Amino acid sequence: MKGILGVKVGMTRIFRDDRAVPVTVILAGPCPVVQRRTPEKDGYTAVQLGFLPQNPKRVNRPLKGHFAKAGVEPVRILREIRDFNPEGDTVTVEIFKPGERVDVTGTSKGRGFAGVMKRWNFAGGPDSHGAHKIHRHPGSIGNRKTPGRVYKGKKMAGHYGAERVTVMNLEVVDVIPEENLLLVKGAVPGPNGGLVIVRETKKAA
Amino acid sequence: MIQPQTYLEVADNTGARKIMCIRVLKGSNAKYATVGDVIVASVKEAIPRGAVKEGDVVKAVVVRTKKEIKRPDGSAIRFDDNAAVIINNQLEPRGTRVFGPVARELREKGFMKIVSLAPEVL
Amino acid sequence: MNRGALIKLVESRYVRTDLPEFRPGDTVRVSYKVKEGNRTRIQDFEGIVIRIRRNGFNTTFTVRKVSYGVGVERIFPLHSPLIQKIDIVQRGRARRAKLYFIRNLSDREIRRKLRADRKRIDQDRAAERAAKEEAQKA
Amino acid sequence: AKHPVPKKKTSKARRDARRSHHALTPPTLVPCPECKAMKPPHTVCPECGYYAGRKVLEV
Amino acid sequence: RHLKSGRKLNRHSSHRLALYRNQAKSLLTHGRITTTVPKAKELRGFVDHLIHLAKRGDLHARRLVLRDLQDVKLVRKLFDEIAPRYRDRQGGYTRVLKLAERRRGDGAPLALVELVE
RNA sequence: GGUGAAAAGAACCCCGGGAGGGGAGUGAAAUAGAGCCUGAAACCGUGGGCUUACAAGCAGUCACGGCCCCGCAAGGGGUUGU
RNA sequence: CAGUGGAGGCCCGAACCGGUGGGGGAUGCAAACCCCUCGGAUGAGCUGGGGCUAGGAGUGAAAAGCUAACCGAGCCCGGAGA
RNA sequence: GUGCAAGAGCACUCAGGCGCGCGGGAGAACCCUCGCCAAGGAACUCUGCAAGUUGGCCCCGUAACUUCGGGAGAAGGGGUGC
RNA sequence: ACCGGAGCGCUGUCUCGGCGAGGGACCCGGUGAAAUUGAACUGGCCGUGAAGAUGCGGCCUACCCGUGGCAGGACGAAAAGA
RNA sequence: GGGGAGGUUUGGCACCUCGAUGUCGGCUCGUCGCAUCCUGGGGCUGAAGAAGGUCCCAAGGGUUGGGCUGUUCGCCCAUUAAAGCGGCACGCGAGCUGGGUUCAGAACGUCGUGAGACAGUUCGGUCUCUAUCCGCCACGGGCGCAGGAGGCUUGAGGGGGGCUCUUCCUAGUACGAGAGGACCGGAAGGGACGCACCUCUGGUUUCCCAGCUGUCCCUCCAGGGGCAUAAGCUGGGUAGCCAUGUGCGGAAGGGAUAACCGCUGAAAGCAUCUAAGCGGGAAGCCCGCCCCAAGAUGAGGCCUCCCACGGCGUCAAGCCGGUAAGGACCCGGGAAGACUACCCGGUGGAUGGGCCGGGGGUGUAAGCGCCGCGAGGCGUUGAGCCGACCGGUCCCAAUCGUCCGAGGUCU
Repeated sequence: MKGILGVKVGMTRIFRDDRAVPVTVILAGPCPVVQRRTPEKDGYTAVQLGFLPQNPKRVNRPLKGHFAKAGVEPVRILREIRDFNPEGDTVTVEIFKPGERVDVTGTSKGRGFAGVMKRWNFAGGPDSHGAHKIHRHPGSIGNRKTPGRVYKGKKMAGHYGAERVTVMNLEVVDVIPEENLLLVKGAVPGPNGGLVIVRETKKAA
Repeated sequence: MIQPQTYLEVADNTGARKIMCIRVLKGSNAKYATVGDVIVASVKEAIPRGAVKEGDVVKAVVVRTKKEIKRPDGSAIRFDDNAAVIINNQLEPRGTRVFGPVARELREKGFMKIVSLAPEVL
Repeated sequence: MNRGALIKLVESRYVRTDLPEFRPGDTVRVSYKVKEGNRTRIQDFEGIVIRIRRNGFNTTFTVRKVSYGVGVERIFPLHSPLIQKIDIVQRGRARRAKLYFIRNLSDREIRRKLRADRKRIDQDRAAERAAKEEAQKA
Repeated sequence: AKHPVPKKKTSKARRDARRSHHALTPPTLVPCPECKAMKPPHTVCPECGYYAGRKVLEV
Repeated sequence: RHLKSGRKLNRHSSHRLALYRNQAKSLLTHGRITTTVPKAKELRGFVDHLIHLAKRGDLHARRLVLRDLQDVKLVRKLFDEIAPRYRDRQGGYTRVLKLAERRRGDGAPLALVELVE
């Protein structure tokens, strides 16, 4: 169970094999490995991973230029891969060879407060025959007198945007070290050029 | 997108010419069909001296539609209509007189009879 | 790393720079194909085209062609399965690019509305054996 | 005077709670270079001025 | 994800366009002009474009600009006085800056357009 | 309905467009200041003394606790943690 | 038959009447309003002015509708502090 | 005043008059009013309510029936610009 | 323009909804009501009770207050029950 | 012929409610119950196999689309592995529908000498914008966490998700007279559903481009402007938003078990699947997965980073003024957002705008020569313009600068 950090780019459909393949690309790039975490003084087995270098005056103080190996911080700071004990050096991309399937975590873009239809999903209805009053509306909620309450978590209108998701079982068919890219079955959550970690998938182990 | 309440025309000798879409054979919720798809049909328009009569209820398979389908290599294809072909309760093309371009999608499905006489296979 | 465009442009080892130039008017000849339980065919497809959707990487083109039965609209992914595809006589002088009005009335009006620019064929006659003159000059 | 109508009075303290998260809100001023007064930040003053200081034709 | 592109609003599209227009007009006559902050923003963009067109001298532009504007003598001063100076300038020929008080009556962030040369 | 015994019903400066005020000045009294005697309560403020940000309530009652203000003692009031 | 001629509780439809199917409005712009659409549309047509017919009475192409925004008997005042 | 079969219709505009006694930002869910819709075509619904197709003027052409008036703009189609 | 049944064409009624539009909604500034109102310090179950509880027990979830939003309940408001 | 249970039907009672408790069904939203319709499993079989009959356990998820009737009911059509029954005011009108119902009209049949009346029928007929409290779903502000700042975390507890069909191989082998027609494992597609995404597909774009109409006006020509929506009309349409489109999710495995199937074994010399012990065994329980999440008042863990006396508390906790790590104010903003917050950038800077290039959108313009008396046309030409967009550029807006910020409890 390994991993690599990444920023999103590309999406197409490259005519690999002979068939078409939706190609989501990610720049894993030079994503540091700066500090491990052992059982007794932590409680797991994880590592911290940086990203893109631009950091001078706006950062300073502890840096972890301390840590035990400096290297300065990225600008997109660092995250954490559990159950991963690397070899040492800042890990690039080739961690995953083409031909394997993987998991991937990243923030979903923001759609904010939405209408229940475009949220969970309800129905609405009466566009004509009925009334114009309750178009994009939830209609009802709870039962009459008993419970006489509104169910805990009974799906309701509200936020559906600035969240985060992990997708499983995507397939990478390329990886270019020459500029640090990763070419996978297109399903990439989030917008073009943001936060996204890759980790090994799960099937039977 | 093929759904019930849809007028289809036949492209063969049959004994008919225009049929109405009734249900689909797929999973009991698959209210959608397309190329190489199994359809139940209520006949609505036929040619007098024929076999299948005006109002018959038989089965069918789609060859041609107004919503093209994508072939996995990314190259789609559309025949401007809703043409199907009568099949029976035994998975068999009733008539013998195929009309116009069909789809090789059907070929992979198990309608080798079509593709055969079928003039412009695409 | 920034220019994501640049990324997808370095994805350009998948490029067809070996094809006839046409406009959203006519086109015609051949394509590629599959057909059978082992592929092995390149079914020729002509056509009078319709749409040009530009994209850089995969700028695809939808092709109208009426045959045996009736009209048929086959779009092609400008960049691999279509081996050589090569047209016939391009034509044009079209105003739009989208030719939807033909799906409506496809008949003599088609002929009644499309004339090839002769100029195109002039450069055709030129580049014909200006190529053997090119196969002579340096 | 429609469907929703205040079931029982709304208590003094409660009004002071709504108005607790209400309350006023301060402004903020900044020294003016080449001048001797205050201004809102990034702003020109008819007394002071930004660079060059345009207008300042006060009486 | 609404507004996930750009453009400031509040009027009729027509009414808007016409507004931006007049603003460019009254502007181009004078040069140093008070207005509200967002107005000022989309305005300085708009007009800056128009004046970069003015930097040229093609009848094409000239018309197109006055097609957006009105007065002939204004095209004259545009292509005889204004644009000639900002010949060597290649960007935000105008500059708009905020002012104290806030638009009395309802309080609004105010600002002022400039010739900037 | 009701300034005051009486108009003596406020000159002058001061901030302010004014409105309204701050002194002067009026007289027993201006906490009698002009729809002005006497000014209950609800009523909305202001300062200050006790208390409250792990908290289940007809809101108080009894006890015990601390904090503050009185009381010569002993007593007492204000408060609310339990 | 042709031409003439221009009849009509005639036909399509403004101003002018109405108020049908919906949407909105519902402490409204409003104690009936708007927007869409609708039916008459030279006739039993509509319209300004003057004038009269009224409470067990009038007026009624007839619902017990109108008679001063609430009509199975108006409104007011009086027996009546029934 | 200009144009459309014409006209007190309608779109622009003459003259004349006005911008409707709160605005400014944002550019949510929702709601009012309004536009585009793939592919399917009343499957929706109590009901094609609604909304849409149809749209003016010249030409072709019209069933059963009938009280010879109609039913008829029946329906179906063909033009129109310069 | 009256109540059924069918047909064709036609279309967001529908499958099944997806962008868009202005105007409200939402934030700054100016004015600023209403019905209702025993007092509140107003969470959930499981039982009780003049039979349907934050308020009674047993027994529950949780820092103090707020902005936008939905509508089960407060036997919700208007009606001294037609 | 006896005994019980359930509280859905149909009733007997008349206690909350006559200063109000809006009665049918359908739209929307469900949630739970199991005496389970389907999907697992097992026992029995008048069970060869196939498939079925029956009982026992098991709610995880699923329970389709239409015709007719206002009708839930039901009948029918096409199907499905399947088309489950029931509670919750026979769920849900401060959420809709008002079609049904028991207003005044009218009629109909009908009863009545009649006025009107009839679980007899039919036609029309006004659901009242602002949520105060509780609750639910989204978001902040105060305080907190018994030094002060940042950055990376741990998972208490909970939530979500858990489906499922056909096809081929084993083999037409086993069984079986045959017809039929298998377990066991394996392979390939399917549909429904959840998740996220513009790449392909397709709809979108409020002025991105074009063609046009009547017009008024700049300026007679061309040319150009507004009006026709709140784009006048249409042909098209980048991004960004999307579903039909697109890649994925169920899993595989672990642990304990039901019903039930078993092993060594007694009491009770035999027998037993049990009272001691061990094994198998379910879509079900716990996990493994996704997400929240230390207000897990218990406020945890990790990586660092800054630090005393400066004035009243001498000894006891405070208190007060600027500082250290820093934080914030204003700003340029954002695939972030009702506001707030969350993200980033502020001249040492590419944040918005302008600009240049790029893609892309649209489709040979304004004008110039050239033909037809003319509309128009050939060419100059894939031109011109050009909204979001991939970037390059300090040309202009992020000037200057303001204030909060440890003085480090005790045992």
